[PDB]
Amino acid sequence: SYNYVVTAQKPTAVNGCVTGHFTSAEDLNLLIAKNTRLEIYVVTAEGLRPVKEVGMYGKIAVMELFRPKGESKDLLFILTAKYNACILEYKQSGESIDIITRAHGNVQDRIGRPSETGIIGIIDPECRMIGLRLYDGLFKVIPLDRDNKELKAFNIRLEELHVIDVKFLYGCQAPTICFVYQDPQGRHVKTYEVSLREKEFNKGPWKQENVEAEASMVIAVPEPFGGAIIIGQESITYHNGDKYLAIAPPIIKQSTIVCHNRVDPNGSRYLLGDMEGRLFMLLLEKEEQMDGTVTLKDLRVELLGETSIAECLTYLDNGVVFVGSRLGDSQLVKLNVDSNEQGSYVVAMETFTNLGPIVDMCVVDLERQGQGQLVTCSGAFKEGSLRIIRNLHIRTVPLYESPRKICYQEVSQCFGVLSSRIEVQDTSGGTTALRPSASTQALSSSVSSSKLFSSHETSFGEEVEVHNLLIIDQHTFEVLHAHQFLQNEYALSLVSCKLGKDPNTYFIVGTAMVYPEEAEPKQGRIVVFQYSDGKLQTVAEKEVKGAVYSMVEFNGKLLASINSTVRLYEWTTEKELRTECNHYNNIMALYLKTKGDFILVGDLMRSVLLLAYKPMEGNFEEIARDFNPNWMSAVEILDDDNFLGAENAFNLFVCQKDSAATTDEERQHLQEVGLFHLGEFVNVFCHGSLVMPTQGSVLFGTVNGMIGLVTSLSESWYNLLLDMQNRLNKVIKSVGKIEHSFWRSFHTERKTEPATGFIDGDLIESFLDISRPKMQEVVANLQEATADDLIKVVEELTRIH
Amino acid sequence: HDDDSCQVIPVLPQVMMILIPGQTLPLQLFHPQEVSMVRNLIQKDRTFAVLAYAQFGTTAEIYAYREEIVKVKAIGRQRFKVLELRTQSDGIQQAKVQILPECVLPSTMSAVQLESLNKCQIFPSSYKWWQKYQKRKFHCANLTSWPRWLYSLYDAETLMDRIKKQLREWDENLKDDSLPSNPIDFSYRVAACLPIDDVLRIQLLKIGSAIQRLRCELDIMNKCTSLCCKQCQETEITTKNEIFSLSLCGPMAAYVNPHGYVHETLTVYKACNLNLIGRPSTEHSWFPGYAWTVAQCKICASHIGWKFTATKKDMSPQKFWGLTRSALLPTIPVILCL
Amino acid sequence: SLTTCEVCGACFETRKGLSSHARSHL
Ligand SMILES: CCN1CCC2(CC2)[C@@H](Oc2ccc3c(c2)CN([C@H]2CCC(=O)NC2=O)C3=O)C1
Ligand SMILES: [Zn+2]
Ligand SMILES: [Zn+2]
Repeated sequence: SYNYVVTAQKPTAVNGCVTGHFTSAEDLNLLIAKNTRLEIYVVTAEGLRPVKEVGMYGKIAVMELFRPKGESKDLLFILTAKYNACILEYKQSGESIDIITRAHGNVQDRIGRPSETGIIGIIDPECRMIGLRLYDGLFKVIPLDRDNKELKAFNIRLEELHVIDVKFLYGCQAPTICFVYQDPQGRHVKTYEVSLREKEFNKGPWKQENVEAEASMVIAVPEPFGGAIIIGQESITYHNGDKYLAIAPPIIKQSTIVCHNRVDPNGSRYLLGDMEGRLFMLLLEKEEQMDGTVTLKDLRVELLGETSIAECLTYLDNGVVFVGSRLGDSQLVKLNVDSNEQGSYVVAMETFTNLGPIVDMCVVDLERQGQGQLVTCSGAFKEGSLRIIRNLHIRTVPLYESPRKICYQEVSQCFGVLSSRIEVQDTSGGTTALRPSASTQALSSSVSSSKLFSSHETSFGEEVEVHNLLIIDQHTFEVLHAHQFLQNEYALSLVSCKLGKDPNTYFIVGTAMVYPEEAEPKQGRIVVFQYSDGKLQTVAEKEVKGAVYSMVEFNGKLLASINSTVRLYEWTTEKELRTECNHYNNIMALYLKTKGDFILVGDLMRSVLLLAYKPMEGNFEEIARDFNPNWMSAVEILDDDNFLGAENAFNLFVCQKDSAATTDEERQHLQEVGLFHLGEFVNVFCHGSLVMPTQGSVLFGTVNGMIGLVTSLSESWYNLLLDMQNRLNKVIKSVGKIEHSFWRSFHTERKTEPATGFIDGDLIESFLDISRPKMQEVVANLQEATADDLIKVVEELTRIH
Repeated sequence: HDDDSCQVIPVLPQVMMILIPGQTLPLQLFHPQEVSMVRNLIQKDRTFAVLAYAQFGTTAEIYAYREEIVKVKAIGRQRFKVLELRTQSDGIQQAKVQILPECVLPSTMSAVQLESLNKCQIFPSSYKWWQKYQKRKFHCANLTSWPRWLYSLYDAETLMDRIKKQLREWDENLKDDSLPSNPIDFSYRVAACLPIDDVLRIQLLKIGSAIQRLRCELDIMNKCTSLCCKQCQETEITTKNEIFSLSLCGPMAAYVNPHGYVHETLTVYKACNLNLIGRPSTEHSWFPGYAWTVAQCKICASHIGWKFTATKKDMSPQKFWGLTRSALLPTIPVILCL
Repeated sequence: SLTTCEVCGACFETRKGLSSHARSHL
């Protein structure tokens, strides 16, 4: 077929945040990065003033401000995942605000292994060069000494082929990089000087040939001290020529440090963040010697408080810290002079909604209005939540544990959620929870009592997951019941359906027994619950010999996948599950969809297998299959012939049954009829619409909290839009001067093919926001048709979301 | 070549075989038509086509060429699907070939990697170690709709250790270069060294990804735990547990008889339902110290291998059996999965 | 000599015994 994609919710997760002077030399700006979108604020003494929020045809991977010789205000270097590199400047004609691309180019190298620690992009303190570490063994060098409008670069060879982290050093004569690398004999810190004259490296000021085994962060101390702070799992070490000051703060050995921001321009206070929301301050204790020089007396570490799990940190001013988060909400926090009752200098002074990651969702008409709200399993760990999204307004239900699957049971006016809680083995000989939370604090609770299975030298500190079924009220969003599953039992599927001639509507939960020793899951359980007098009771459990990866109601029966078997189940008069038929495949049935009597099966590797339940026979019959190996994360039935899916990397794709029933080999194979680079990582596909020329409505959530709609198009429509897209691409200006077609082109790790059978509604809809002079230019000469009739057509499309 | 090219390649005529990439086939070319081709080949691409018999096969590249008749030695490189077949007058056969696909994939967590976490992915160079390995390489599984242990079942490096550990119950021996480090290479070694029949082999060769192929080989090693007479199919010879390695060599090395016949010979502790033919001998006993007695199926008298019996009384084991891959059929005492 | 199998090395009393063995290889 032909399909149309449109953004219903921009990405909300923050992936990077820099503080500089982009709008004018006298303004403190905060630039924030959310995958495709750039956001530019001004830091007032009252808070954050919005200024401009732009869209890039790329995924922002390097975002850094810098001020080269002969520049009034800072400039912005962005580097995208598809290796697009630009330098941007701000420009406001009194009222008109544009982000002009001063330089651009694709820095990709025809050959080269992508480095494991990923794209690193640094800028020399004297803005002499931009450093790029894209591929193991090489180092690209964009000279800034002159107008490198085209970002002409050169690739210095580098013998250390596993560099962890690398930064330019301060206070040194010739440009110097400082890097942590690993080889057979360990992890080591080395420097080199960058000779542009000679276009290769020369010896460096200093080296240390055995540093902390898991050293990961290199922080370049600024000019006053000079040097670098190496951060690792247990030690925070400082290196400069002959100075070597190393500490092991007990406080930091609870979680791993992943963030740092420099607070004072002289660099004697650094903020540090771990993966559990602890916020640390590292203070460089300085020694003011009489000779005029200064030495580093001591390194101290202080625990300030707890915030959203931080992806990036920047201090702003007046004690306000921005926290960029991807697992939870981003926030402004005020750091006070004294501590609090517990001891947190921190106090949350704002928050910003983040629906990412969207692990599961469902569409539901709570007000019986014919509209439809969307309820999401959002975030992870302490940031976990339900988000309720209506036409958009958002209500967040904090859960303080990870929601994994959600379903609506309309009969009882409640939601079923499968949730996990981390607990940690306790010195009393059990496990302790890390904090109160949904399962912990639910009005009523229950604990499974199965005895279907039988299974002390663990580790005090080892963490354990406790899986629960939550029953949340659809009006108060309160946790009514919390059922705790079996120990060592990992819940996977959730379903709310009435089955057989039974009138009760039930909660069906598919699980799997996991043990650290056994790789493949050899045993599981379909349980049947029913919620009634405020309590969840267990109706029947069918102990299976595998992992129930998916359950779907299948026209009154229950279609379950057990490992590589698609099993069909019926509800008996005696309230138990009987096995109608089995279907044994050569893949694992991770994904299961049904339209009518069709069955869609897929695994993690874009293996697709179309079954069908022959009703008179009461067995399944293979209709078609395709193997185009690649990682697949999600998959959905568009119509009885077309199928939609998300695969690596951040691509969508559609294949259809050979409608051309020609020969056996042909009819039993699915052709690839659509390829599109989305930019998000789809986690769940949900048939539905949030409203009420296009046919269909499939909504999707992603890891970055972006919500999407897909709708199927008409051969005529698709062609017409196709032209629009290109027509527009001439007038709509790219931010890195990036070609819409490059950006949308399907992109694997080792392949890149041009998109097909998809219309970028995001661009299409931009037609209504352009100038009526320009509008006419994009409509020039086609039936030519005026603007005013095309302004109508787009309006219809805006209505789908 | 190119992963999905349509190339033309000459076919060694009488040669007939399943050639696993990275296997070497020794060839002696005497018919004049044949030696001609070898000549051209060796001057050109040095690659001919080994067919499966059947529309599949493998390319074989020559790395040794001695004219005495022409004597050659080729390595298998790429698998293909036959498109056409020119049986030219000469007697040689040209072939339109479609190179089957070796899909190489990134890490499962490559796309879902949290930037902040990217500087911990390098790990510093035992049950506990692999527990931590999974807890750290798949930490970002919480951002998806699947759990960590699922991703381990598709993680090449885990799959490979899983395979090594089993293969070690068959040969307390090496663990280094003993096996390759590239999933693709390792996948192909396992296939040529498992006690499987040619059909199982052909399946692995038709699998498109090294990851899918490791999962398969694991499934073979976990489900086809019984080895039967390929010929009558109604005779279990030996069971997985009884596999061992007599010397460093391995558990099913290739041995040569005085007549150039080669024998992939799986050594096992005990075999059953076999009748012994003749009196033991020692001539060319591949395992010096034991004597050999020919062994065959008690039902169809098809050749299964030999029974080795110790000459001395020192030696352990006193008896063992050698079974030749071509006689055996793996069986499940249920399909194989990708 | 005439009664040993080239392939497995078996030895029969008779050169017919050897042919009925040669089947079991093909
Ligand atoms: C040199 C002695 N003889 C003399 C008679 C003969 C016709 C010329 C050959 O008779 C054999 C043929 C074929 C074979 C053998 C012996 C011995 N043999 C296996 C047995 C298992 C083992 O351990 N090693 C082997 O080489 C054969 O496959 C050679
Ligand atoms: Zn037999
Ligand atoms: Zn024989």
